[PDB]
Amino acid sequence: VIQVFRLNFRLRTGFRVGGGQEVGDNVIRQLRIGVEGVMIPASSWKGMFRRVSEIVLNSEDHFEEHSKKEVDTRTINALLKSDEKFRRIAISKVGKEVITQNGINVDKLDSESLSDLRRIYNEYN
RNA sequence: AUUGAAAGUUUUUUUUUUUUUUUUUUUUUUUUUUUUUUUUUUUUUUUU
Repeated sequence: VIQVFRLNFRLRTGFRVGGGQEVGDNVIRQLRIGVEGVMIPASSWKGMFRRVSEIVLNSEDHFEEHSKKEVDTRTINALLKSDEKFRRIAISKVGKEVITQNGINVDKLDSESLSDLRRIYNEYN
């Protein structure tokens, strides 16, 4: 399912999204385009929306970069064997040889691969 | 029917924070509301 939105905002007074602002300090220059004039970059929109969503959710897990607890490898294996898309993501990232169809291949695993898998689990959750 | 092929240069990151166009600056200094004009003229304290 795809949800499409066309949001409009009745901002009080004005806004300003600068960039570069040349050198020599003095005035503050809002970012230009050259042809279209001025715009708000999509990255700024995404950052503002992420901030608002983080405020809304108020998740303690998200506050500490999802690095506050140790995730058991058994749980990781259970999710991997239970979620096909998660398994596909893990295989596409850490490598097909490292992660087989069924199992984690602990012998080939090392510190950084394990950390990557734990971070992927935390962020996917 | 190319020696021969099939892969998105992709994900991810808010150009943001610090700063009161502020202090000082009395719409006042001068100019007599005076100036020419008689409250005046007419009338018997009185008759059969």
